[PDB]
Amino acid sequence: VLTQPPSASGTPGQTVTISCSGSSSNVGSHSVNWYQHLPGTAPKLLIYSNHRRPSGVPDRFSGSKSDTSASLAISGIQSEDEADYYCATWDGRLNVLFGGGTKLTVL
Amino acid sequence: QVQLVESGAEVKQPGASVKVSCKASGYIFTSHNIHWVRKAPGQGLEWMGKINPSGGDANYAQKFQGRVVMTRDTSTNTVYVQLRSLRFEDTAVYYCARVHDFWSGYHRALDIWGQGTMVIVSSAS
Amino acid sequence: DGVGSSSGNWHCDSQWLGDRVITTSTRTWALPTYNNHLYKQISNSTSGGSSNDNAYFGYSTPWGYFDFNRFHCHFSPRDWQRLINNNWGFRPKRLNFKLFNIQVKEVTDNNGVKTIANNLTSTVQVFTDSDYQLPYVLGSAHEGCLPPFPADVFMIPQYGYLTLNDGSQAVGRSSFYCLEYFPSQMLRTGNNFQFSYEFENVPFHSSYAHSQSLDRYIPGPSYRQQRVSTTVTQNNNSEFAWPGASSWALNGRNSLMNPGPAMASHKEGEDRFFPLSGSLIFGKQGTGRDNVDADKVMITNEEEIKTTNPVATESYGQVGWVQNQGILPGMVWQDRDVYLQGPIWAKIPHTDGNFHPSPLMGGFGMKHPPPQILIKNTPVPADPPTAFNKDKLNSFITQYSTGQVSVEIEWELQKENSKRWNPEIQYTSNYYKSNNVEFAVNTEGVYSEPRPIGTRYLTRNL
Amino acid sequence: DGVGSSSGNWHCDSQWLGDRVITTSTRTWALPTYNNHLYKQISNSTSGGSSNDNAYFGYSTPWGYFDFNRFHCHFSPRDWQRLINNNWGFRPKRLNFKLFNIQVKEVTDNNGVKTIANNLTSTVQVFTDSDYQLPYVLGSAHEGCLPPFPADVFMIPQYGYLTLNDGSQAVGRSSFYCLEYFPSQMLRTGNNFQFSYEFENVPFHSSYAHSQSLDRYIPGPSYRQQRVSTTVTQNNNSEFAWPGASSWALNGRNSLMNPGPAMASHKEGEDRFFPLSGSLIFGKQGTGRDNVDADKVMITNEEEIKTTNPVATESYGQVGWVQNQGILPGMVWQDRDVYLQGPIWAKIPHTDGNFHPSPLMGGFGMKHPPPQILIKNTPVPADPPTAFNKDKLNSFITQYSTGQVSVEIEWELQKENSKRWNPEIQYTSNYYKSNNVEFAVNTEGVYSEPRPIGTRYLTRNL
Amino acid sequence: QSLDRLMNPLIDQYLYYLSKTINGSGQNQQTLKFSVAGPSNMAVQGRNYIP
Repeated sequence: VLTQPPSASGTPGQTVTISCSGSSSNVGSHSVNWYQHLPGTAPKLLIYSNHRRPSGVPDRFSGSKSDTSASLAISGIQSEDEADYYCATWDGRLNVLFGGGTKLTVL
Repeated sequence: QVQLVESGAEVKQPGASVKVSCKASGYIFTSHNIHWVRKAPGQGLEWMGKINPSGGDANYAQKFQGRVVMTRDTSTNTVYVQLRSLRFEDTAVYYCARVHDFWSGYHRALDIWGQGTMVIVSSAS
Repeated sequence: DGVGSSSGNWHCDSQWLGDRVITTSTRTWALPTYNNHLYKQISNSTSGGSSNDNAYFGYSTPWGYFDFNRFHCHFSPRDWQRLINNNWGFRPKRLNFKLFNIQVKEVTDNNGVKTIANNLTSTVQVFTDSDYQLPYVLGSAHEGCLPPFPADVFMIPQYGYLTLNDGSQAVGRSSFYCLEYFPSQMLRTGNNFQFSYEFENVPFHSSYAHSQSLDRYIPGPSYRQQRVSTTVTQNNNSEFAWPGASSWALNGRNSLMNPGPAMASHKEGEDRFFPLSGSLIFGKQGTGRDNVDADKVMITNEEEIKTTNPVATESYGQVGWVQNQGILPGMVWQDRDVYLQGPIWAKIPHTDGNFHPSPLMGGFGMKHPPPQILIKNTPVPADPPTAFNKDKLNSFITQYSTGQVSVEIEWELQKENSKRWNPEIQYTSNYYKSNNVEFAVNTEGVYSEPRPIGTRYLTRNL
Repeated sequence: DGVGSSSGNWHCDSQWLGDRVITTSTRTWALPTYNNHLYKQISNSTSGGSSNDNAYFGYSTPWGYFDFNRFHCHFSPRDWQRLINNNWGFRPKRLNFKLFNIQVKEVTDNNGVKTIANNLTSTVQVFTDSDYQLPYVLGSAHEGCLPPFPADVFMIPQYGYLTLNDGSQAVGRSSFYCLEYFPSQMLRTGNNFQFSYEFENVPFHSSYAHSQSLDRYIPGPSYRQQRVSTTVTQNNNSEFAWPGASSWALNGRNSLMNPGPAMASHKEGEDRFFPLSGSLIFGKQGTGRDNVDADKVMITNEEEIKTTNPVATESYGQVGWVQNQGILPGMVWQDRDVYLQGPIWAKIPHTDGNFHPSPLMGGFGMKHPPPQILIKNTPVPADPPTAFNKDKLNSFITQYSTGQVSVEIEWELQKENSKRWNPEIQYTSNYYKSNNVEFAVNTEGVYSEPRPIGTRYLTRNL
Repeated sequence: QSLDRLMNPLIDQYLYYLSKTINGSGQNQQTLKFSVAGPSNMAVQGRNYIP
């Protein structure tokens, strides 16, 4: 299971680089994906693969993955954007491994 | 449009088992796997394992290898997870998501999630 | 013959008879059931424009195929060491392929526990395209090879292929090859499968380094690359990885020139400069899929070909400078070295013309290379309703099937006649003590090759 | 032979030899248990339709049956191109059919689960009617063909048959066949079943469109058809769908004229009109069953015969107009055109007399067309109670059985001899780009056919 | 088919191609990063033949 920061700061008009880290077998051989989750509602798939964003997702969200550590950095933030984020990955048997809750604070 | 529908909530006292239902509406439903992610309060997402739609055989998770049981049905086009031994610890909002490959063999991600499900487990009537 | 009596025996051996060799190899393979038994169209449109040069269209069939195309599937690192030191040149002659002990399984899950169970009767389909009618995908150096270490049970890659497109949309001159359309033998738990093939005459691979420099007839052709210094500070502080590409363009679509015409990696004495796309770059065991550090990877270098072939980061000559030179009369040049991890044959395309077909990554260019061998599980449907339905059956039993594979390839050798008085250069391991013997499993059972191994050691006079 | 040794091998190929062709095809199949192992009786009432037109009587039996009667089963859309462009006509000669690799699965149903396990000893019955004793259903153009795309896995259709009726009640002449009274072969998991056939000599099918109109003798027979326009503003705003259609009548029950003797679709140059019941209207892929609207159905047209056969929306002439015309001496006509999705044969009913027996929907009419092949699972009875009861056992083990099926037909051709100077019309793909390849699988994985294909392209002098 | 696309779309190569020469925007950011040429990116795969 992956280890990522649990609490991440934010301020309007600022990017936030969200780190995720994992072992070579769990994340090195597998592309991480990022899911944005808002409490009381179903999760959204922001980034699928290292650098790709699905048609639904906005231009500002991006992704930067490197060997073990795989990050995420989002642009032009709002408190309307502020919610909980996750680091998802696939092992050899393709079990899905979620890193942990990282939720922002916009102020 | 591709959609996944959990049923309504139940309230079941510890030791009770509760199955959950996921209706896959708008797609083939046998070509894509269905993953069950759980969120217990103040805890990260947690993966209860996947079922292989057409296959009928499931791959569970290390923690849930014992208690969780997964069953499906093509006719009603729905899939079921059955959590046999409910506990106070097992209080969560249950999700069914599907793997979606975005029309490429190489990529795998959970594109469609259901609206939601919440299980309130507590002995108190 | 029957269910209980084995369908074959395990041969992994190498037998050195005179000027020729027989190298056999046998591994275990598990083949899952891909794409739920469903051929499907693949293309990346992630944007309405998508990517200029990364857009593609094709299909992705369920059949798996066998890639033995790499040298280290046939050679034990010793037999390689024995091969490079004592020989000038070699080449394949015949290949024998035997596929036996099929074992089919049935994954049934009941009451929360999934239990595998032999399905005796279910069958496995296999065939060899011997007319080269299917797209030939073994030439692109894909992973999925037979494993280097006999004790490694491996998994079989999926076969899918690409076709013509404009943007992410196909065009009528595309074609859709059904693989079900060929005749293919079916196998149950008792059967085996075997076939043989004769390699078309190819010039020897020349394994040697000219000992006599060309200028002491003009050196061969050169297509310049950018130069990267492994020590980072030497490199310019800019994102020049893609902008400074050496890229041939076709139909508006760019392709980086990898590896390009065979050229010496670097000038005499400067070993820290590699050409950007110039070299094959192999990853060490456990190297990550993306953005792995410079030292997670091994970098092949062609120092031996420098005497005849021009250096890859310096211009060819002066007439102003001349960056890219074609073929003049009276050139000589050397090939690109073949490595233990690197491919063996890569199929020549079929055109009206070609020049010096020896493929740019190395190996033996062959109009008719060893066929592909395609395989899938006979789909076994789950209980169909009693009420007749017009639509095809969309629900199948989960299944996969495993077993053994052997291959035996006869290589013909060319002995060293040299009159050299002083000793040759041989490739030998170092005596210096270390935590783990090179080319053998560490304490977790991980067989890891510490270095590439080139084939150019002995020398000749130019 | 035995459990572990595969009985027969997957054959799917086309072999183009001189003047004759061989198209082999294979498919995979699952056979449920129909009608719970019971011959049953069915009327309109059990179905519920109260009309007299739709009244019927008859039985519906466990036995399944194979249907390859459709062109798209044997020919792959490549061939059916290469087959039509290059040839002035054809006909079948020999059909060979095999069936191998039987497997029997016994579904088990628990409180919440049903696990599939092999019942090795269980058997499957099969036979073919070579004396044409049973009723023959293949002549109604039913659903349940082998699928066109080989990787599909098709469910076998049930076998039932209509007999004579008055209302929903029979008459004493109405007869009831019990298939078990026919000798059949019993196949456990190791046995196979194969036979051969010989097509009785028929006229070649005529694939060509007369370049030269008849009036440049007399045209052939005609039976008018109400003209319906794909421009739905032009059509009269009235419910003429049933009342308008011409209908041949028998025994007091009006049956729609479908399609009727071959006639041209529409006057030259008007492509938007079509006979209301005159032309076959194939369903596009993805089309539902009921009340569909226009674009979900492909509509054939007979235009190539507009030279000889009179327009089906026009009167044959005047004498006052003539709406129907029988055969005069010295007439000439051409039959309806076989399509890639259309039928291949039908059975000339057994009579004392008939005229020009070649069927209407197209294909080769025969008085000994290829036999049907019926199949069922020999029922395994569930455990009886320890003390006798005269009753028949009403409880069985729930099974289905799966396997392979393969069929090899030999088509014969007639070359194109024409001295015409300028080039022909040829059928071809449309190079222009599209989101999908016609006649190939999309991203979803479902195989679709965009368009029908006629067999009339080359031209002959009249 | 076409000469650049002879590759197999489902399976990564075992060859690595340099993908980054710098870490990010800044000073003294020179770095080397290698990656697998794979169906995700098909423009850079090492290919046998050239037009």
